[PDB]
Amino acid sequence: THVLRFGGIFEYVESGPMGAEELAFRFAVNTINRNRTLLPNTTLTYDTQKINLYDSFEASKKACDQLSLGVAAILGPSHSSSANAVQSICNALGVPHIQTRWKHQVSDNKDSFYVSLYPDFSSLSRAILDLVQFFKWKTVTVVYDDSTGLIRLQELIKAPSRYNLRLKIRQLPADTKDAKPLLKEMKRGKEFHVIFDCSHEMAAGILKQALAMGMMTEYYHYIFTTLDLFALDVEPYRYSGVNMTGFRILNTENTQVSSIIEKWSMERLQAPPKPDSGLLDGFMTTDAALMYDAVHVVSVAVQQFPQMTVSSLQCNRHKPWRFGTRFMSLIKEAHWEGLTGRITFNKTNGLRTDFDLDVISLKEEGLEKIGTWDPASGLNMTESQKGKPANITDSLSNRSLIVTTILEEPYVLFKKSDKPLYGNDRFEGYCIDLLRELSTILGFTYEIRLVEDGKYGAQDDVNGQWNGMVREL
Amino acid sequence: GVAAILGPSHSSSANAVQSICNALGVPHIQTRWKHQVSDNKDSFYVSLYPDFSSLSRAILDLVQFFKWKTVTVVYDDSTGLIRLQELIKAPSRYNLRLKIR
Amino acid sequence: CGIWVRTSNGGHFASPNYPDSYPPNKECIYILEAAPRQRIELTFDERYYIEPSFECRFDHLEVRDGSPLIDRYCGMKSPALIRSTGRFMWIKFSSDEELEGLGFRAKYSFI
Ligand SMILES: *[C@H]1O[C@H](CO)[C@@H](O[C@@H]2O[C@H](CO)[C@@H](O[C@@H]3O[C@H](CO)[C@@H](O)[C@H](O)[C@@H]3O)[C@H](O)[C@H]2NC(C)=O)[C@H](O)[C@H]1NC(C)=O
Ligand SMILES: *[C@@H]1O[C@H](CO)[C@@H](O)[C@H](O)[C@H]1NC(C)=O
Repeated sequence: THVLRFGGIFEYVESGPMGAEELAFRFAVNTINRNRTLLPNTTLTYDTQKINLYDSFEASKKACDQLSLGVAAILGPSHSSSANAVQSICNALGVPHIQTRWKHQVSDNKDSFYVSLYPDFSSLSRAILDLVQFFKWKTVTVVYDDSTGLIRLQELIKAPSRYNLRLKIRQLPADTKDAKPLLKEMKRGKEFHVIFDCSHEMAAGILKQALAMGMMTEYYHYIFTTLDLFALDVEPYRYSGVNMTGFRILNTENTQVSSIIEKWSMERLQAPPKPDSGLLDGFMTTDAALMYDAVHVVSVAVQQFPQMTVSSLQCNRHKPWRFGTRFMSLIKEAHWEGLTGRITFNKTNGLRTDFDLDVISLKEEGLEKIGTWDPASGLNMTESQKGKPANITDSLSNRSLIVTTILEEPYVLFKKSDKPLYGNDRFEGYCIDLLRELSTILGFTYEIRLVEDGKYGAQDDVNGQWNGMVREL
Repeated sequence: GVAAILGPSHSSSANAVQSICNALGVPHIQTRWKHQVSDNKDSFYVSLYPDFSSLSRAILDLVQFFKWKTVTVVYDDSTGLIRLQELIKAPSRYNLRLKIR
Repeated sequence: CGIWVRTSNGGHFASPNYPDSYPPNKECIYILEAAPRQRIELTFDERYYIEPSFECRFDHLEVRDGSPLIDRYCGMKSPALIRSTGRFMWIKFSSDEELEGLGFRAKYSFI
């Protein structure tokens, strides 16, 4: 039972409600505690310090603090601003740093004691491109909220010079409600393939808008790059007949995955949710899953480094930790099944570029899988049409024929009757005689529908688009 | 102690000094442009260096005055995006097609 | 829908269902018509004090003197007061299909 501590940093409510990351981390340490298969001879305690958001100096002092008591490594705060402080601290004093939230990769930061289980933006964006290429859209549109979304999609942004496309870029304004006029111009814009890089909370705050302005019809298709696509308040909108599409490294196929999910769901609404916000209560989020996995990879390494020691170091004793060399390398080299699937580190950019992705889409019922993605081959997304269901080879008139028709004086008329009759019996005329005769000759089954616009049809120059009979044909 | 400080050139490193001076009330001045995060409440920092926001407006004006109907933007690293976002939002308003490498 | 206010030194002018939200798909034209040497005072009390919300080209409010169109406002601002010398103020309010909001109020008077 080798005692060990893990530094905990949480930008949080600074109040009574306790955050999800602290929750999953403690859930994680408990998971270690119960199953000794990992660490039969070892159990790790932890110190969990709590700070303010976007507030460096306070984080840095807390960083020195969790140095004072000594750990193996810190868990990064989930926001880049003080995250840089954390990182320039870690590699400065040699203790390996593990990050979960994506930060702005600084091009020349020569730090070396950091990895990030987060799906690196580049791979994600490449999959985005492959996806949209498959769907053969052209006038796509991005909408972000703050700056860094553009970066997340830079690989998207650079696409047009190689791929024949267009895309304007539109911005959700400062506050959430402000997006209604944006939807106004987009309605004016008539942009029928709009990808979104946005926090799922804002996704909710804008779906009410989109249904409210009735934009959600079957033509429109949105794809949401975020990874908590699971907990959307999906149920009412799936009957608007829209397509969504998105990703989920969050595996659910393992039954162990499930079981842990319900254990969480017991401890989760334990925390007071916000059902008024329109989020499905009772589902653990992607970030918390990541930071669950991270302790586990730390463990799956450390069990092979019993030479682990905890130097009670100070920020001013600038000599780094004694054993940061091989241990960090181990994490780089380790592999594991977390709660997202295969876990590995690139060991080149000192981050992660490898994982497994299931693309998921809004079916008639909700979120249902529509394929798999991995770095090597890329997209293996498949299609729910397979096995030739209810299909007969060389079948004759297997499906009936939908015959359109016009109403004209001697050509097609109503069989003059008093009682209400319907179907293909209201219509009677010379063209009907011809249709019946040729259908008997060719042996088919037909249903009859009038053209709604009710004219022969001609090319409207202003749109170059057919009308009436020709268009419906 | 100082009456005040002049900022270092980078963005990332500058963040820390900015915060520190805010932690003690020192006025901090800077020299290069960085990306401000819209969620920092700090006050004691100013930038001499002209913001790239207004620059983008001027560039857009210049583009339209020349009446260009195609253009390419090129940057060094992705930070140039933030640096140009305003122009990058050209197409919504006027007839401009721009591409990036 | 038109609210004619002829030959009144004072009266009131506001959007349809004014305390409520304006009905959609309106297109209503309004007049302030004054005698020669009779000057008109046009006044906007804001029901909603903010810099204008939806600044665009649908749901605009035109203002007409005599017709050189003085301006079109939208979103949620008040135009400041405009002093009438053409004495025939023509006010057009338009409404879209799908943007429905707080509406507006006005005060006209003869000076
Ligand atoms: C560590 O290795 C990973 C994986 O090789 C690097 O990520 C980048 O991965 C892509 C493959 O997904 C590599 O090829 C690229 O493919 C895209 C396909 O759309 C293509 O457009 C690019 O031009 C390129 O061919 C890419 O080379 C690779 N990047 C590098 C620099 O290797 C990750 O960046 C690596 N880290 C380092 C610092 O090497
Ligand atoms: C696609 O999936 C099938 C089923 O898992 C598998 O047999 C095949 O090897 C996969 N192909 C690629 C491109 O990975």
